[PDB]
Amino acid sequence: DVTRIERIGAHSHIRGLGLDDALEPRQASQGMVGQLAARRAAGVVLEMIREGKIAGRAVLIAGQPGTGKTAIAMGMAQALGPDTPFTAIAGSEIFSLEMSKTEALTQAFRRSIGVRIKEETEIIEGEVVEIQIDRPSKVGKLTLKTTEMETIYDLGTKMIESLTKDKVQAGDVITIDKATGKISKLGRSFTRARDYDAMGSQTKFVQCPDGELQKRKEVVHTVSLHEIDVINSRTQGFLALFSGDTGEIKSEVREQINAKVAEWREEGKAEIIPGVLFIDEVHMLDIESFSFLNRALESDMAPVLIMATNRGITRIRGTSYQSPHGIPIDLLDRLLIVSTTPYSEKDTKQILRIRCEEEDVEMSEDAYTVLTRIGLETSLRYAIQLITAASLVCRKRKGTEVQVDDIKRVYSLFLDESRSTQYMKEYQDAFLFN
Amino acid sequence: DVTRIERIGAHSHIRGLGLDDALEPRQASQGMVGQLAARRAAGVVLEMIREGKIAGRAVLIAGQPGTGKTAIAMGMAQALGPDTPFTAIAGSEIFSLEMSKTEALTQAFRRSIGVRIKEETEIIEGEVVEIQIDRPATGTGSKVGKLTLKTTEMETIYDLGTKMIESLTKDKVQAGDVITIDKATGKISKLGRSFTRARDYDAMGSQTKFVQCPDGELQKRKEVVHTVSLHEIDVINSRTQGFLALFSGDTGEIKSEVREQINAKVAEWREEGKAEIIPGVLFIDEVHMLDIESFSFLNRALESDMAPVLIMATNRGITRIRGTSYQSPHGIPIDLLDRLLIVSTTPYSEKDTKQILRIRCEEEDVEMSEDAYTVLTRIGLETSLRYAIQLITAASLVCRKRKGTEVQVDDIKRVYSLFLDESRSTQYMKEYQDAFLFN
Amino acid sequence: TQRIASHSHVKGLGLDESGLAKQAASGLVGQENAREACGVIVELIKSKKMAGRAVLLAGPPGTGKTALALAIAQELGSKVPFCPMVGSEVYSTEIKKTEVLMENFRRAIGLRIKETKEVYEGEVTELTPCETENPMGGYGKTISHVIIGLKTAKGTKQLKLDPSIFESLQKERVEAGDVIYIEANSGAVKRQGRCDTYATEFDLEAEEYVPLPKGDVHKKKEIIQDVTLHDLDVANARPQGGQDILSMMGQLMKPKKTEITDKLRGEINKVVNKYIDQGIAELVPGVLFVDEVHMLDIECFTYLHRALESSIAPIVIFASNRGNCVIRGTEDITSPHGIPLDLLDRVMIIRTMLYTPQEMKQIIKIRAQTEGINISEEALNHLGEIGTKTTLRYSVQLLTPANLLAKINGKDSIEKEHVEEISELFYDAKSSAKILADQQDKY
Amino acid sequence: QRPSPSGPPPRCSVPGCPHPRRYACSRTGQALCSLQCYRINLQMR
Ligand SMILES: Nc1ncnc2c1ncn2[C@@H]1O[C@H](COP(=O)(O)OP(=O)(O)O)[C@@H](O)[C@H]1O
Ligand SMILES: Nc1ncnc2c1ncn2[C@@H]1O[C@H](COP(=O)(O)OP(=O)(O)O)[C@@H](O)[C@H]1O
Ligand SMILES: Nc1ncnc2c1ncn2[C@@H]1O[C@H](COP(=O)(O)OP(=O)(O)O)[C@@H](O)[C@H]1O
Ligand SMILES: [Zn+2]
Repeated sequence: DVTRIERIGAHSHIRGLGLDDALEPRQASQGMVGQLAARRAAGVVLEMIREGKIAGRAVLIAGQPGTGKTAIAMGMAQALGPDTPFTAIAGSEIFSLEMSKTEALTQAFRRSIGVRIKEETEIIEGEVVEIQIDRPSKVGKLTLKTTEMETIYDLGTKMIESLTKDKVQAGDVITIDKATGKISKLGRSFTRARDYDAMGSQTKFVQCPDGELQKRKEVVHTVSLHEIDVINSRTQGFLALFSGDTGEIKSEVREQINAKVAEWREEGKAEIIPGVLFIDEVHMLDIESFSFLNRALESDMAPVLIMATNRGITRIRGTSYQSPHGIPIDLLDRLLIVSTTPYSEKDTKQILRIRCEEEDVEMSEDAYTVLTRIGLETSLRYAIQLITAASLVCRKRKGTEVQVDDIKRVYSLFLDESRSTQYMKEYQDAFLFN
Repeated sequence: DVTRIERIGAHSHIRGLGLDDALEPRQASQGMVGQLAARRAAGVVLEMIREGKIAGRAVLIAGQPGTGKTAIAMGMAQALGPDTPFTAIAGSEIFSLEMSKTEALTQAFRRSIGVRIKEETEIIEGEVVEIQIDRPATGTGSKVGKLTLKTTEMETIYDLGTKMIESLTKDKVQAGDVITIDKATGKISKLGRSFTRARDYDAMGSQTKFVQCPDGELQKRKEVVHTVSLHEIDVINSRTQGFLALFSGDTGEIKSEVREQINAKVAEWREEGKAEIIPGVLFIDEVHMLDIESFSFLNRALESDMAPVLIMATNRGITRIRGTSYQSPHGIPIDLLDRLLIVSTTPYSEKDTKQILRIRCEEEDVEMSEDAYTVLTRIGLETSLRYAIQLITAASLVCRKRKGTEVQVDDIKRVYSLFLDESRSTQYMKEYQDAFLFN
Repeated sequence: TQRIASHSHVKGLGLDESGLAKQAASGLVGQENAREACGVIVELIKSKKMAGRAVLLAGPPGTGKTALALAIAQELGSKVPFCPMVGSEVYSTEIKKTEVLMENFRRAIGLRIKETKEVYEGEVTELTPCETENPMGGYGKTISHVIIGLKTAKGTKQLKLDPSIFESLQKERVEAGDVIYIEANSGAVKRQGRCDTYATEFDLEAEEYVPLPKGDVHKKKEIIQDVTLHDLDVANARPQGGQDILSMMGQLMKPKKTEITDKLRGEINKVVNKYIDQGIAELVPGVLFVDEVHMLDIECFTYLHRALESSIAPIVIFASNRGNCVIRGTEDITSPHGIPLDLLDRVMIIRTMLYTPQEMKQIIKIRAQTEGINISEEALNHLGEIGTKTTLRYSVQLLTPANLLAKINGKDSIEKEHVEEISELFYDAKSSAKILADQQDKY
Repeated sequence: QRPSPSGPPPRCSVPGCPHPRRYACSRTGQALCSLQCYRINLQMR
């Protein structure tokens, strides 16, 4: 019914990276078709990621436009799943106006390593029923409720002070951590939502807690190595986690954190989870930034890098020099290259079928045939874009299944590049600038 | 045995220019050899700097790479002594992110004129015998007290003022401490505990090295000489309590009005006899790094009566002036090159190249045979002087590894085979032409 | 256990006592003249005589210049600072290029300085202000000392203290059953909290309890603390421990690096010399390894001419893989190694060389037995051959993926049929460029 | 001066239960340690 904040897009139907237990790729599964050789390679590097034994590995995905390079990376990210970091950026995002291209890459690396820690807790969480105090040091008692139980505490002096500072009253829902002592309001009980009729600028209604009043347990927290660096940058640095406002972390801090994390894994207090960094459109990193990757991929703790690129032999940014993929040779031999292949008619049918299943559309077999030709005379991505429009024409026509005529109407309204650029030549002197 | 922060470096052997009283250069003295013509000229500009009369004089030192341009600049910087400001900059260092190029040069100028202030104050210096502090039972806070001070010859009692008592109590002075009090400033300072009384003590509040009791008269005068550049006077005056910017370097583009005001006040102090102005030198090495905007500033910046003497060095032929299309001598525009005197330097012979190596082994603590010097001198003409100099430590180390006690010719032939000259390196780079990047 | 990286096997230079190289030792193979050369450089750094002298490791991609630079740090060991950098680090947004270089030159010089710490700590059992038998004339009472009784897991004792302590013991909200400490060099007292013994005396209290101190009431130790000169630069240029508007404002504001003045560097040099003279502190001049030098700008190189000639500077190691490139920050000026000729005159070059087919085989075995992999000889004689047709790095790159494929197919070692399958999955730089050139109308 | 603590820490009121007192019941006034012991106290009183 109600439209959530996430909805149907490009790399949406891929729900993994379709492989048997022997890492043989199936012809069609987990929303992917064809690309068998690259999908085996993707499987092997995925196994390498999951082991996490060896650092600083890198892979490059290469091949012509509309052949599944970002599809394979967006598939692999889901096969890997959450619980393991995976950070994706476009190449063009490192050109910050407040830190160097080195720092933008450094943070993108440190953001793809996770630390896991155990923590031992007890907390109290309930609706407050009555606070009572008397003057003989002060003495008092306080009563807590939860749907399962009602109970009393014989609180000491500093708690009596703290409850007055935080101005608790009956019907407030509160938490305390006993080890630390600090009080924290969560809101007021729905059962009390009427003892006033003009409420303050912010008060918030919550349900009364349930279960045991003083729950005691282990919890496990996973925290990215980057955040440990940021919290140690300045006296209230954590604010910069949200603000983005953090300015070239001093090198001796990152060194100190590495020493401490290494100590905790030897003690067994923590463990390190290696993740991935994906840079799409990597061909527009700059020559200074490439020369930094030459030593980033050599630390005792670095992610695996996956990079994707669409370029032939072409000029490296920041220089005159031609090279393969627009990448320097001193990096291309630290990499390991996976190449896609263009699709057949057979694959082009199957991938259109998966898109109509994802976008919830029915088409005639004739219509799939005609669309397949259009998606082979012109780019795959154009044929994928016709199907939504074909459906919208069909609804206006009061149909239900898309026919050949719905394809031909949309094909008349919306041009591809090749038809467009031809019409631009027939009137060229009316356009601006060449 | 012990290693200090300063060590043996590229120019550590130079200790002056080796001129005689008639300002003629000796063949070898104060660690400089040969180069008679430019050393004479350096003598004359050094004499002009010491006189101090005339502002904005400029000199350019020129010649081939590796012929003692920087060496002569260090030579005069030694001869000129520590008491007179001498500032070094490489031309690259003015391209700041914090301030504009004309600001950076203005700071480098104003950092090279000293204001020298002798200061005397009266101090009391003694061992604390007792302290009394009396505090009101409620009252306004008007604390009062008495303190007694001793020396090996004299002792006396002081009735204490209300502004002063806060200082003693802030710094937590107690009996047995030896202290120095500056009467005019109202500041306390502590030397340490006297040896005697710490035996008669509670559980520890301090644990540090002792010091001896002061002697003779309990009150004495102290004298300090401060040298303060015009630049730090500008910074202090740029804002209230700005002192940290003297270390931090955070003060950007100082207001012109502040400098104008300081230039006036400095002159008043001169006429009053309160301070001495002392012109110094600015040395810009590798000066061909400057943009033409920087050169254009120097044209007219050099014409103020507060300008220091300026020295520049360069190794450049006719080349295009950085940030423009135009070729010119030394890669400096003629506007500026017309405003200065050029001193030029000459390539070395066998006779002086050998003598440079001889004076270098004396500094790095090495012995070699005359045969070894003969071979090394040939290397130092087949290939540059700096390379020959660089073999001397490598030869000493290879000698010491094999338990020798004097460098022999086969040690030098060994090292010469192990570490390349540029010319040989560049030759091997021809036969692997496809294997190196971006040829 | 610790993860594995592209240099994890390099453990030293592997030399005889005579300083000649071994064919294979401490993880390295081959390059003997270059390893012998680095042998000399290690002795130079350990000598502590010299400043500013520098070396350039020059040679094609994947010939061992980074490995050799790392090996020097193993020979020196942990006690002397070795500072790595890449040429691309100089281009900061906070601070000028020449300051980045000057900071790194001051990172590669260390002090080691040693001092006693003494402290008193324990749960406070009593505060007993002690009166004299008679007051001084006209006064009602006089206190000679306070007694404080401290206890720890080892025992209990009374400390006798000056009466002036009592003010501090009510500024801090000290009460009996707290645990406190006193800094024996300063006399100041600080509360830590109520002892853990009392954690049960209410169902809730708003204080974290702290465990009873273990060991004696009075504690002493000597510690050796080690810092770079760059750490003294920064700690003086932006102070800490504020109780003033300047400090606190400066600490709420976003911190940023600043162009530290040559005066502060001067003053720090003056005072550390006083301590070195008094035998309080030991200097350890170290190494700065500027890798990928060919990324520096001509403004940077022209600053290094001054920096390397300073009587203070560390030993600098440079590296490069370029042929006759144009110098960055100029239009047309080609030069060897991508460096200006007048800097290249101030460095001793060490030359590094391509490996032979036998040497690659020997290195690939050293990778496999450190990456934790077993390989059959008929497979290694294939992988060393691939190396000879392609590159060392690519032929080493295939080891882990081959192992994974072997493990999925149920075998404990790499075999021939594994490596010739992985070679079909992953291309190299040479073969990929061929595919591009045959298809250049579609990229 | 330091007055000494009592000997044993307070325990749960439910007779077979070894755990320390966390809180007291709002109705019956017994010392308690968990929801399990609160239900048992409420059923047996
Ligand atoms: N093998 C595939 N299976 C499923 N969808 C694919 C496949 N290859 C490409 N696509 C789809 O085709 C479109 C283009 O693929 P994409 O990977 O983004 O192109 P490129 O390779 O140029 O980066 C996307 O909508 C993508 O989901
Ligand atoms: N005349 C000389 N007397 C003494 N030492 C010299 C002399 N000329 C050059 N040197 C030394 O030779 C080396 C090269 O001189 P340098 O000042 O670096 O040359 P330049 O700045 O002209 O390129 C330095 O070690 C320097 O101390
Ligand atoms: N002499 C050697 N002995 C052992 N391993 C080596 C040797 N030279 C290079 N390697 C290894 O081969 C790879 C390439 O070496 P590297 O130092 O990165 O080369 P370069 O800096 O020349 O590009 C690394 O994995 C390195 O550890
Ligand atoms: Zn119980």
